[PDB]
Amino acid sequence: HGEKSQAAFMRMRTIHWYDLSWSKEKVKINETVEIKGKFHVFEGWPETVDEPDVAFLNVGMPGPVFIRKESYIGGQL
Amino acid sequence: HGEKSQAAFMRMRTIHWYDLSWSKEKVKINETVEIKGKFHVFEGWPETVDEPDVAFLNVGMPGPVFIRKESYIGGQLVPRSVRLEIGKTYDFRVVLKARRPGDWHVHTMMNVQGGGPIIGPGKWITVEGSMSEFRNPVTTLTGQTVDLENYNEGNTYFWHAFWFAIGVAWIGYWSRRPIFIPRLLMVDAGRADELVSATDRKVAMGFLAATILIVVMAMSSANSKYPITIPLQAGTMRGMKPLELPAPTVSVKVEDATYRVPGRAMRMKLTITNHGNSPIRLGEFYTASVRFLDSDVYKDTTGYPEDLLAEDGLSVSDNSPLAPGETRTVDVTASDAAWEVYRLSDIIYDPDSRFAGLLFFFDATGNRQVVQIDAPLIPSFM
Amino acid sequence: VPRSVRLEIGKTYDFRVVLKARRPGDWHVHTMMNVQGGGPIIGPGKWITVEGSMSEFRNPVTTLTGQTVDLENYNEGNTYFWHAFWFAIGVAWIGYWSRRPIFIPRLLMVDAGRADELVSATDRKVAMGFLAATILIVVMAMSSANSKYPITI
Amino acid sequence: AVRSHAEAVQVSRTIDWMALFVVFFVIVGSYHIHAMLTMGDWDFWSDWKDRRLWVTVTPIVLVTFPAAVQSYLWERYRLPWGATVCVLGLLLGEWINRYFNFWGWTYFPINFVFPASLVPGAIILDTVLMLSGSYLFTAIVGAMGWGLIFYPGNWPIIAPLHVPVEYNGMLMSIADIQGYNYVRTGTPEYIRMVEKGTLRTFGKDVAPVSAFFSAFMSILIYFMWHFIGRWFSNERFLQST
Amino acid sequence: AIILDTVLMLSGSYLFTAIVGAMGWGLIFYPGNWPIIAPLHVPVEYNGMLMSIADIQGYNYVRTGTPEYIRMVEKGTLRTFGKDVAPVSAFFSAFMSILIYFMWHFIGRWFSNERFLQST
Amino acid sequence: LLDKKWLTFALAIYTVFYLWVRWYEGVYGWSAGLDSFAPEFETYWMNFLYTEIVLEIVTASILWGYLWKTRDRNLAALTPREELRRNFTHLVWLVAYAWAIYWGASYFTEQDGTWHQTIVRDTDFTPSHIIEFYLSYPIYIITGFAAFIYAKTRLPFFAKGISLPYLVLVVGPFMILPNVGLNEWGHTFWFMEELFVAPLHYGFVIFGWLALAVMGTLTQTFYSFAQGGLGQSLCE
Ligand SMILES: CCCCCCCCCCCC(=O)OC[C@H](COP(=O)(O)OCC[N+](C)(C)C)OC(=O)CCCCCCCCCCC
Ligand SMILES: CCCCCCCCCCCC(=O)OC[C@H](COP(=O)(O)OCC[N+](C)(C)C)OC(=O)CCCCCCCCCCC
Ligand SMILES: CCCCCCCCCCCC(=O)OC[C@H](COP(=O)(O)OCC[N+](C)(C)C)OC(=O)CCCCCCCCCCC
Ligand SMILES: CCCCCCCCCCCC(=O)OC[C@H](COP(=O)(O)OCC[N+](C)(C)C)OC(=O)CCCCCCCCCCC
Ligand SMILES: CCCCCCCCCCCC(=O)OC[C@H](COP(=O)(O)OCC[N+](C)(C)C)OC(=O)CCCCCCCCCCC
Ligand SMILES: CCCCCCCCCCCC(=O)OC[C@H](COP(=O)(O)OCC[N+](C)(C)C)OC(=O)CCCCCCCCCCC
Ligand SMILES: CCCCCCCCCCCC(=O)OC[C@H](COP(=O)(O)OCC[N+](C)(C)C)OC(=O)CCCCCCCCCCC
Ligand SMILES: CCCCCCCCCCCC(=O)OC[C@H](COP(=O)(O)OCC[N+](C)(C)C)OC(=O)CCCCCCCCCCC
Ligand SMILES: CCCCCCCCCC(=O)OC[C@H](COP(=O)(O)OCC[N+](C)(C)C)OC(=O)CCCCCCCCC
Ligand SMILES: CCCCCCCCCC(=O)OC[C@H](COP(=O)(O)OCC[N+](C)(C)C)OC(=O)CCCCCCCCC
Ligand SMILES: CCCCCCCCCC(=O)OC[C@H](COP(=O)(O)OCC[N+](C)(C)C)OC(=O)CCCCCCCCC
Ligand SMILES: CCCCCCCCCC(=O)OC[C@H](COP(=O)(O)OCC[N+](C)(C)C)OC(=O)CCCCCCCCC
Ligand SMILES: CCCCCCCCCC(=O)OC[C@H](COP(=O)(O)OCC[N+](C)(C)C)OC(=O)CCCCCCCCC
Ligand SMILES: CCCCCCCCCC(=O)OC[C@H](COP(=O)(O)OCC[N+](C)(C)C)OC(=O)CCCCCCCCC
Ligand SMILES: CCCCCC(=O)OC[C@H](COP(=O)(O)OCC[N+](C)(C)C)OC(=O)CCCCC
Ligand SMILES: CCCCCC(=O)OC[C@H](COP(=O)(O)OCC[N+](C)(C)C)OC(=O)CCCCC
Ligand SMILES: CCCCCCCCCC
Ligand SMILES: [Cu+2]
Ligand SMILES: [Cu+2]
Ligand SMILES: [Cu+2]
Ligand SMILES: [Cu+2]
Repeated sequence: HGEKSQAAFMRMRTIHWYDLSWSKEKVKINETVEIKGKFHVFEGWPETVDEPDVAFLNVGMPGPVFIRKESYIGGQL
Repeated sequence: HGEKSQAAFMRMRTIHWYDLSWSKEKVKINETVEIKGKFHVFEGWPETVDEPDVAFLNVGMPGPVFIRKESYIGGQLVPRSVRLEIGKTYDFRVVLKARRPGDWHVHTMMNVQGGGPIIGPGKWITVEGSMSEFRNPVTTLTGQTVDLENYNEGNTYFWHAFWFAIGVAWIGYWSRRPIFIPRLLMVDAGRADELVSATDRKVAMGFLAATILIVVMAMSSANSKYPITIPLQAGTMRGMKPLELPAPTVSVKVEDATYRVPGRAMRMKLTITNHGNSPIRLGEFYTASVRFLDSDVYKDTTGYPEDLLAEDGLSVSDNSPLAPGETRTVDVTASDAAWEVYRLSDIIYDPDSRFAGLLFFFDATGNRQVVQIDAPLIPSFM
Repeated sequence: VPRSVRLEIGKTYDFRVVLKARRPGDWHVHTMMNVQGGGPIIGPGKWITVEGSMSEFRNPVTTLTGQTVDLENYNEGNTYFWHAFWFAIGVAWIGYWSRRPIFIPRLLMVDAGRADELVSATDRKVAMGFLAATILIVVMAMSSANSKYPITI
Repeated sequence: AVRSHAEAVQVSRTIDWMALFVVFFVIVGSYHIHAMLTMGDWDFWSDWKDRRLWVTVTPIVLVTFPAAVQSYLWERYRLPWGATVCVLGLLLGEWINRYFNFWGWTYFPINFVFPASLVPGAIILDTVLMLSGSYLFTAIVGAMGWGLIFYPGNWPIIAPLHVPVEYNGMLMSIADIQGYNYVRTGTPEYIRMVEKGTLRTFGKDVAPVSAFFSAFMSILIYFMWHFIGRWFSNERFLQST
Repeated sequence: AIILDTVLMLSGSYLFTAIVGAMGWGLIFYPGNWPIIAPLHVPVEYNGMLMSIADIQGYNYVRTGTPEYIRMVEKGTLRTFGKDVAPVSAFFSAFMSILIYFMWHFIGRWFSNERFLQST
Repeated sequence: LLDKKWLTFALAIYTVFYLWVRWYEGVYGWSAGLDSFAPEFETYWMNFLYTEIVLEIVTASILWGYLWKTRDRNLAALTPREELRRNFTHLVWLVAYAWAIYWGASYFTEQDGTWHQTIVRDTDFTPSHIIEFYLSYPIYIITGFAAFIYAKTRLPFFAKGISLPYLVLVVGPFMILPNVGLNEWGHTFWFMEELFVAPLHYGFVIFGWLALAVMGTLTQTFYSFAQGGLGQSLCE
């Protein structure tokens, strides 16, 4: 909900998300929903963005409407 | 013209320019001259120079005696800063259009964000004609062709003169009356409240309102005209394509390197091992824009600058053909007046007495091999 | 590697350090790697016994000017001489001004009326001599240290 | 002394012209040094005249001398043109150097090396001071206007240089092509401190945000330099150095 | 120190001292120490690398807490023109010495205060 | 008589000399002046530096010594008309100082925003530096010191004490000349970028600010003008 305001070229050349999947579209309280996919770090990383030497896998959401039980990059938490 | 003053070791170990070529040596006004070549980023990049993460392909010249029409690293245009990788070799091409008559020393240079200018070899290029004949046309995406020499000059002059006139009018309006000493005396001796009275306040209100209104109207008019504008295009460009050079079949180990103080010669002992399947011979030693050639092995035909070219400045103790698989150790002496003219002898003043360079090995058929050497450079006094 | 070096993460390097014994005793010798922005990385330490006398230690070195010096005491006499000379010059200046009464009478003279009496010729002449001699001695010493040791890096 | 009332008036007029010369050219020298060493690089190049750094920095560092000269001239003579005289002197020095050195000595085109316009901001600062003589009101409102009107004041000049051009496969503005073509050996492209985009640049806000930041910092710098000029006006006689 | 003191006593102006004497104080530092350190700058061919005698001293006499990279010394730049490193540093030090002397004259003026702060 | 034609000479000498200097640097900027190790650079710019430094030292010594030696001992017995004439002469000195300050701190300073921004430096003695710091700065320093000395030695208002604003106006712009050390140190070492707004320039700026003391100096000269011959007319 925070995109559509960032620069178009910066959204185009930072990180490409594909093979995205969602385990469920509608859930109950205490029920788990899993989001999977791949992201590719673009070679032409803009100089105005620091290199992703320190990066955090986050979730874009309006406050803790979900709690992040687990998050993995590769296969490790 | 800005080298010969930089540190000798820093000129030796930053960037090695080779295969340099110039399309023309003498040009007319509006004529194009193209500079091509390769540069290799040295692996032993000095720690005092920031890594070439942000680098710009520039031209060393005394002001816009040429205009840079195009510049390429790899095969793609590079109007912005670029990222270079240490140890990689890139090919470059700069297209220049003659603008000012005269004899100009044109250098190809690489500016590094945190290290300053790295000046390559410079070549004298003669320009003939008149500056008044120079044109720099360009066609915009709005479908109009303008000459960059004088485009917007009238508008700039007009607006600057208009605002200067407004300010001068304000100052003169207040300067018609006596200025300094009577006003100072009036302010000091009692309350002043007499030197600023209507219609002075009305004139100031008119000036303020007119200034704001004129700024708004001028901005609106400059938006109706030129309705299509873009911001300045900037940003370092990544993904420069380096040359995919074949692995050299020659390995060279430097066993000590010395230069006489004072002197115009550099001496080094190399252990050369010939792999592959052809007899090789040492033909060139390039250290910092200076090419020491063994004339019996190789001759320069690309019109390299004479003051940077040592036709027989490279003497090898045993430069007989090196059979494949054979390893021999020879004494190599690079001697030329350039070693002192370009102050490569002043490495004795440097806080890091290490040299780097390129050795060019040629076989009978003529195909060449480039190997890089770097070692401490030990002065000798007695 | 007498200077700092660049290491690559994930790479394995082999190292070799040659040490010459200088001081008798039992010493715990560690091989360590100092990183510019992380501090000391100390490797395993081994007890190494040194026997003898420190007075027997020599650290000879041969320069490119063709002279062999012992790094234990080379230039020590020259350093001591120059430091003592300049310290003596400063002490002479201070003592010259300290022969007369120093603090309370001078303070009273400065406070009560204009002083203009505690600094009079030939005090100004002595100060001019001190300044000129200091500059001249510095210049002459630099020139002499340039004639000797004409080759420096 | 003076012979009569008329001769006193003539002497005062001559003093007025001579002291105006002294004020104007000492201000030219000092203000030009300060400006060219605090905003000169942006002021030198049309391809440096961007929407973020140029708009931000220039009013902030250029409000310095107008504040001090105002705090002196208005307070001591009720002359409301300190800001205007500072800006006019800076523009005169800058234009003289651009024409005789940038274009005269070197041969950079004037449409490439033109300076920025500052008279609208100076006029706002001077009129807002004369009306409502409050220096605090000036520092708050007039400095706000000085910061805010900078970019709109210069837009008629630089707008034609922002026409997009398809240049050898890459999109470039006319100012970009000027900077590319007219080689500055000592000034590589990366030195250019211009807007380059960020992931936190929301919508079309680069110019207004920079203008408002410059206006606020201009308020602060004007407040500081009013008192700096108050000190510089001191008529004290330091008995001994 | 002698330059600073004599330039103050002669021409008692503190401003003149801060300008001229501090200039001399900054400028004479390196020439004053050159007779001491010059013998330590004799070049030596040390195990294939060029090193000064001071460099060999720092290499040999191990400072466990002081690695070589901590050394803030001249390392060369691409904008180091000719043989100017020492004079340029000396003149910069002299100018900054003028500034610091000017500041610390008034700092010492304050530190001399004979006031009686009635309560702490 | 009062204000005489010394003002015309004060303007004209600086104008003509600096126009000739500009012509000289236009002729020898390129072509003996680009390469700092060429022999022609020594004959056209190093010789210029040496000659200008020697001439500046000699001129400063002679001018300041003459102004101090011809100082008015009996300032008390100075008529108001003579005081007015001396005030006008001091104003001419201030005009010369303002003109020299302009030429030094605006023209030849920004003339560098034109020399380096275009060429790759080769030394601490760029022909332009041989013009700005070793001429556009010593000349205005000499003029400012001469004006200050003239005020102190001929004007009773500026006598009996050192005026703080005049001292600042005279010495601060002088401090720009020793600040060249910071310029050099922070060009070769700190900052290889030709950034004109680099912190290695807050040295001419800080001391360029001290020229704002001309405001206090000029109100002091106004009071000195309005001592005995203040009028009447003014405030009457
Ligand atoms: C006379 C009183 C009534 C007028 C009141 C005006 C309210 C604001 C108008 C916004 C215009 C617009 O359009 O939004 C803002 C426009 C860009 O617009 P966009 O590209 O559409 O932005 C997309 C996002 N949106 C759709 C939500 C707008 O620029 C700006 O980012 C300006 C940012 C300024 C920040 C600093 C302000 C400091 C104020 C200090 C006060 C003392
Ligand atoms: C005392 C207050 C005086 C204010 C005077 C304002 C005159 C009109 C300006 C129109 C600007 C415009 O047209 O929009 C904003 C544009 C930038 O637009 P951009 O998106 O970067 O694109 C650039 C390309 N253009 C021009 C083709 C779109 O200009 C500016 O940067 C001005 C920013 C400051 C605005 C100040 C007004 C808001 C209220 C101030 C009081 C709190
Ligand atoms: C106490 C202070 C009160 C000030 C009230 C505001 C007066 C605005 C006058 C009109 C300006 C205009 O219309 O132009 C401003 C332009 C809009 O730019 P744009 O929307 O991007 O595009 C151009 C769109 N046009 C062509 C339709 C204009 O620049 C800006 O982005 C600045 C907008 C931010 C204004 C912040 C004001 C905050 C006030 C807070 C009070 C509590
Ligand atoms: C009594 C009056 C007459 C004497 C006037 C002296 C003029 C300068 C002499 C230069 C000596 C020389 O040789 O040049 C300079 C020598 C190095 O020389 P290089 O290695 O050959 O440089 C190669 C390039 N060249 C051939 C063009 C010289 O060091 C320096 O870089 C010194 C730099 C100092 C910078 C800061 C100075 C601040 C001054 C402040 C004043 C208040
Ligand atoms: C009131 C002013 C008093 C000045 C006293 C000067 C005494 C003589 C110094 C000779 C220096 C030398 O020999 O040349 C310069 C050398 C550095 O040389 P280097 O290239 O780094 O090599 C080093 C190895 N050497 C020595 C074998 C070559 O020393 C310096 O760093 C001193 C720099 C400051 C010089 C100050 C004089 C210039 C005018 C000052 C007034 C504006
Ligand atoms: C208002 C201030 C006036 C001062 C005038 C200058 C007096 C110089 C005395 C002799 C010094 C000398 O000869 O030695 C200085 C040495 C030269 O070093 P070198 O050339 O590298 O090598 C050694 C070569 N020798 C052995 C032949 C000397 O150090 C320097 O590099 C400093 C040189 C920069 C001087 C800058 C002065 C700028 C003055 C500007 C006036 C408007
Ligand atoms: C505050 C006190 C300031 C003191 C410093 C003054 C510096 C003066 C210039 C230094 C020259 C130098 O050093 O160079 C010496 C130059 C080198 O040129 P050349 O190769 O002989 O060619 C032939 C000469 N042309 C190229 C000039 C034609 O020749 C000269 O003899 C001529 C110097 C003339 C200077 C006097 C005229 C100034 C303009 C008229 C209004 C005053
Ligand atoms: C009593 C208070 C006085 C203190 C002032 C003393 C001078 C400080 C000397 C710094 C040496 C140091 O500390 O380190 C030196 C560091 C080491 O960096 P590097 O790894 O070589 O970076 C390599 C980058 N090059 C290649 C460009 C160097 O270079 C610096 O970053 C210099 C920082 C500038 C500090 C000087 C600012 C002077 C302020 C002038 C404003 C009027
Ligand atoms: C509480 C803060 C709200 C804003 C008010 C801040 C202004 C305060 C300035 C001040 O201290 O007073 C100075 C003058 C005094 O002049 P007066 O003789 O009071 O004139 C009154 C008639 N007048 C309305 C036309 C001005 O009066 C003025 O400064 C001008 C008053 C008119 C307001 C508009 C002037 C500013 C124009 C941009
Ligand atoms: C870059 C910072 C801007 C510089 C502004 C700082 C000015 C500081 C004020 C000052 O200089 O005080 C002078 C006193 C000496 O006092 P006296 O000479 O006794 O004068 C009597 C009257 N007085 C005490 C009020 C001065 O203190 C002294 O010891 C004399 C030193 C005077 C030096 C001031 C000259 C500044 C030129 C840069
Ligand atoms: C315009 C700036 C040019 C430089 C002048 C700055 C000096 C000003 C210092 C000052 O305010 O005056 C203090 C003393 C007063 O002593 P006097 O009683 O005037 O002595 C005059 C005889 N004398 C020439 C031997 C000095 O006089 C002196 O300070 C000494 C005057 C002699 C100059 C050389 C002294 C400095 C040696 C390095
Ligand atoms: C690191 C910075 C250097 C420290 C220098 C700062 C000194 C500030 C001056 C100061 O302390 O003022 C004392 C006043 C209390 O005044 P009183 O005790 O009423 O004394 C009457 C006379 N007097 C007002 C002039 C002091 O204010 C008070 O409330 C008493 C506080 C006194 C603390 C000073 C001791 C500083 C030791 C570090
Ligand atoms: C090539 C160098 C030539 C410099 C010539 C200096 C002239 C001598 C300075 C001088 O004392 O006064 C010259 C004029 C007229 O003032 P005078 O009345 O002659 O000065 C003494 C006042 N007194 C007669 C009542 C005792 O006062 C002026 O306004 C002359 C201004 C000259 C401009 C400054 C040139 C400095 C260039 C470095
Ligand atoms: C270089 C940086 C300057 C540092 C600033 C310190 C000077 C600021 C205060 C000042 O100018 O006063 C010195 C005198 C003014 O008269 P006083 O300071 O009252 O003392 C007069 C006696 N004295 C000439 C020995 C000083 O003014 C003069 O007498 C100067 C003319 C005499 C000097 C002529 C010889 C210099 C040749 C190079
Ligand atoms: C208020 C500062 C005036 C600066 C004018 C200037 O730098 O003039 C040099 C420039 C040089 O260009 P140009 O006139 O074509 O003559 C070229 C001669 N050189 C190359 C030696 C400068 O133009 C002039 O000489 C015009 C005369 C103006 C008199 C106030
Ligand atoms: C009043 C504002 C001063 C801000 C100082 C500044 O902008 O410094 C930038 C610089 C950052 O260096 P950078 O801009 O990356 O320089 C790039 C070019 N090199 C690496 C050759 C210096 O930081 C420093 O080195 C410390 C400055 C101390 C100021 C008292
Ligand atoms: C940072 C601004 C400080 C200005 C100093 C003014 C002091 C005035 C004392 C009379
Ligand atoms: Cu969303
Ligand atoms: Cu991708
Ligand atoms: Cu060249
Ligand atoms: Cu290489």
